Amino acid sequence: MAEKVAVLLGGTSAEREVSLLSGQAVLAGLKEAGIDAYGVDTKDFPVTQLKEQGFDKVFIALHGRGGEDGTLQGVLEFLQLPYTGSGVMASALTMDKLRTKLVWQALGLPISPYVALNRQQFETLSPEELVACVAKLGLPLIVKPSHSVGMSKVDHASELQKALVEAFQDSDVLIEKWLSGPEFTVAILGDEVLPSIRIQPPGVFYDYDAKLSDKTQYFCPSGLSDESEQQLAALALQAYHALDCSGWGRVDVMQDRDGHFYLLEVNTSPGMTSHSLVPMAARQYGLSFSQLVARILMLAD
Amino acid sequence: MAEKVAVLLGGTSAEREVSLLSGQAVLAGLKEAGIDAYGVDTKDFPVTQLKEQGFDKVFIALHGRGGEDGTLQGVLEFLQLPYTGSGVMASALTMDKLRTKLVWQALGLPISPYVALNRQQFETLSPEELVACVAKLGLPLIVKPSHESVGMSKVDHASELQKALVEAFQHDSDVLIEKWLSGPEFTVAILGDEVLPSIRIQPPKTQYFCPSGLSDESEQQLAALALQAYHALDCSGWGRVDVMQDRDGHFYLLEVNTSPGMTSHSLVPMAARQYGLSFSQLVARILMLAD
Ligand SMILES: Nc1ncnc2c1ncn2[C@@H]1O[C@H](COP(=O)(O)OP(=O)(O)O)[C@@H](O)[C@H]1O
Ligand code: NA
Ligand code: NA
Ligand code: NA
Repeated sequence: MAEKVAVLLGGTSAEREVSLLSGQAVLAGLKEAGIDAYGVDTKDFPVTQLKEQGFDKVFIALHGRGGEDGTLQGVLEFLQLPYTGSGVMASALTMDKLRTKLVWQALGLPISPYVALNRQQFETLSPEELVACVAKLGLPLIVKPSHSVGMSKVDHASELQKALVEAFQDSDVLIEKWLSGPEFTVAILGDEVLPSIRIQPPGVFYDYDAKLSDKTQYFCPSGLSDESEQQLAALALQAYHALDCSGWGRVDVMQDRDGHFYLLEVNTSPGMTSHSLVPMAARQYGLSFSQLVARILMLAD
Repeated sequence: MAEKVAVLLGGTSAEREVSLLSGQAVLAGLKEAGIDAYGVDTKDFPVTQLKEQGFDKVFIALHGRGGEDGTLQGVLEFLQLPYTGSGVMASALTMDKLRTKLVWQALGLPISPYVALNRQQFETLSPEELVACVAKLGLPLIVKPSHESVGMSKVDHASELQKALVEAFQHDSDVLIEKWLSGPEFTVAILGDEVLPSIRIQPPKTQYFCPSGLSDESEQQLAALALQAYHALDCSGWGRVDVMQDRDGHFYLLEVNTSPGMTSHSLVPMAARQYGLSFSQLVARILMLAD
């Protein structure tokens, strides 16, 4: 009657090497807690066989494509295996920055002003009236695809059309007001919000590249005043529930010059390396790594 | 030589019986179009083995849980088989009536006034204060679980609210209370980028009218609106958008279905037929949109 637990790790995404390390750390925390867990490198073993192999429960320590995007969660729902983190809808929805924003926006949650663009709209429109479309956003701006890659900063209009030809490779592209920073991240564990962490990237984007730079620095405590922390904590929780997330995740948020926070995204299978954000926040919150993973596992049912 | 096509059908959802008819029909339409197609009852055959059995492409003719909700789509994405209809996100999002609405409201698309209630608000709030939360919506009201008849009611008087709320909350932790609309209902089939002719649905024994009776201007408006609604949720391949009118003729989006009925007497076949297509052409077009 004790559960056999698959720790899914590695995979075939560009984040494979981080995921190897996450799943390795998860596996050893689970074993420390006395969980009957086993490493499963999904690159070499088909996720569709987990049930055949005797597993009762899955801890997902994969990242990126096929790990945090709904596809693996559908496999697990098909097999009727319980698993960690968010379900099919939320896992997928969180990869789509346009629909994430629209949900948050319809709930009145704060996001930076923006304009989205289809293809049959990119094509239609004159470069010149593309800048009228965005003028109301002021300057500077960020231009990015809706699903990093093709991401770009813009300082005045002449520069815009270039960034827009990059981007459409991707029927949806986003054009938003540039925010000053700093950037913060808020880990969530079940219903509990963990201490926020301020992120300084080695200069401009905290993109995929700055998640293999040994430069990026995290601060926890973040340095926010007590009141700013409570507002950020309540906001992150709202943003997470807004998208139907469960188990655990990480909400990323950006301050602007006005001092207010703006929601960027929710990550539904965060890094779990000893150097990673959720473990960092969890330690500051008073949990050991091992307790953290035992608790994530308990939040799967 | 030719690609082999699995028509997934039947399954174990409540809709199994309808799906067997959908699939029987899809299979005959695909063979008639020249496609090398095979019926596959997913009750007996695990979808996870479609590739090892030699299938190249999948026509999805399953309905309900496990067919149109993203889980099947996830398996197929993992196997990297091309398949008909919407991807994971869209298939799953369209089962969440709350978030579907939120996405449509943020784009300025028309939906009926409503309020959302979570289980915490319930439990915390008294019957009288619940009545007050929904007073602005008037009467009558439709009460339903946010997730996809099960647990749905019509509330005609404030004193019936609590009970409707009780039932709904036994199916979900998210519940919607919506303003009743006086109708009629329409359904708009989408095929790739083409909007097919709308159908009018007259509740009672239900009557289906195609053409719908709308004027050319109204039909054109509805076609544009349906196509916006469908793109708003990231649908592709094909689908059906359900719309309703108020007494003034304004249109309101209800939902999008990402694996419609394909029986000889289903709505999408009826609209295709009015558009000039045989059922065989319809299904071949749908498959061709899968790559
Ligand atoms: N509107 C914005 N203003 C300023 N910086 C932004 C904005 N949007 C994104 N960024 C920066 O770009 C980074 C990555 O973008 P994000 O939308 O969070 O998704 P992705 O995971 O695709 O990189 C953030 O970590 C942040 O540094
Ligand atoms: Na995700
Ligand atoms: Na669906
Ligand atoms: Na009017």
